Amino acid sequence: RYRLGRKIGSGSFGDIYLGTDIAAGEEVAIKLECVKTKHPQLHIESKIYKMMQGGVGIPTIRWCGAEGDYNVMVMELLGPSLEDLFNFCSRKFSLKTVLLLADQMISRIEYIHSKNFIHRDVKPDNFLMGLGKKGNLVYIIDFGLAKKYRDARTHQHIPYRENKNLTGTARYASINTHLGIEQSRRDDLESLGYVLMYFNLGSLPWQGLKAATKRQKYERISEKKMSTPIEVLCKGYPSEFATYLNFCRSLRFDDKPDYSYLRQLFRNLFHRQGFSYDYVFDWNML
Ligand SMILES: COc1ccc(OC)c(-c2cc(C(=O)Nc3cc(-c4[nH]c(SC)nc4-c4ccc(F)cc4)ccn3)n(C)c2)c1
Repeated sequence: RYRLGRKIGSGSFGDIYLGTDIAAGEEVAIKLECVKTKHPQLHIESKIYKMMQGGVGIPTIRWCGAEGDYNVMVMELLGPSLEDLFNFCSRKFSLKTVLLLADQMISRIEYIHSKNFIHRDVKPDNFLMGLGKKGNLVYIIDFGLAKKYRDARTHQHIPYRENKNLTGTARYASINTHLGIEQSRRDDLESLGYVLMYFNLGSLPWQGLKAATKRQKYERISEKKMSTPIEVLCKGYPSEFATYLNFCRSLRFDDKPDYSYLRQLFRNLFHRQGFSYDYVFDWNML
C-alpha cells in the first residue's frame, strides 16, 4: 500500500524515508525498524503517537507493522524543521519569531504532559512546520525517548531516581539530566529555555568543546553549563529569558509547572515592542 522513496535521515531508533501512499495518491514519511532488532520500539512509539492524536501540532500516523524484514510506521508529510529554517535564516531569529515560537512550544509541551508523558528530547530538529495552509503551525515529532511520568488514572508521579543515563541531546539537556536525575516535566521546559536562547544567540557557550571520548564531551558540556550563570548566558537579551530559565531551575522533581505564567512572561514582552501583529515568521520574509 506504500512505495518506499529516498532516505532522508534517521530518528531516535529507526530510519526515515519519503514514500508514496498509492491508495491515497499522497506523499508520506515512513519510519522503518529492523524486525530482527535487539530492542524493538517502533510499536511502542506508535502507541504514544496514538495517545496524542488530535492535539494541536501532533502528527497523524499509521502503524502498519511488519512488511518483509521491517516494522513500518507511516506519518503525514510535514515541512522543514526549526533547525533547517534557522540555518535558512543564517542562524539568527528576530525577537518576534522567537516569541511566537515560544508561545507555540510551551503549549505543545504542556499538551504532551497533560497526556501523562515527558518528551525528553526537546531540540530544534524535533519541531517541524506544517505544509500549505498549516505552514504557520509548529508540530513536535519523535516520541522514541518519551516516558510516562504519572499514572493515567491516579496521576501518581513516578518515583525519584538517580544515576540515569543521558537520553537525548547533550546540548539542550537540563542540568539535572546531566547529573543523572530522572527526568520530569521541569526538564522538558528547561531544554526549551536553552533552545530559545540558542535561537537568540546562534550558538550556546557549551557548543564546540573538544574531547576524546563521548563521555568526556558530555562531562565538559555539563561542567560548562553548570559554571555559566543564567544571567551571563542571557546577557544582552530581555530579562524574560533569564526569568524563564530560573523558574525552570527552581521547580522540584514532581512540581507541575505554571505554564501560563511562562507564556504570560513572553506575551507581555511581546506586547511591549510595537510589532505589527501579522503572524509572519522570519523565513517567510525573505
Ligand atoms: C514542501 O515543504 C518543504 C520545504 C522544505 C523542505 O526541506 C528543507 C521540506 C522537506 C521535508 C522533509 C521531511 O523529511 N518531512 C517529514 C519528516 C518527518 C520525520 N523527521 C524525522 S527526524 C529527521 N522523523 C520523521 C518521521 C517520524 C515518524 C514517521 F512515522 C515518519 C517520519 C516526518 C514527516 N515529514 N523533506 C525530506 C524535505 C519540505
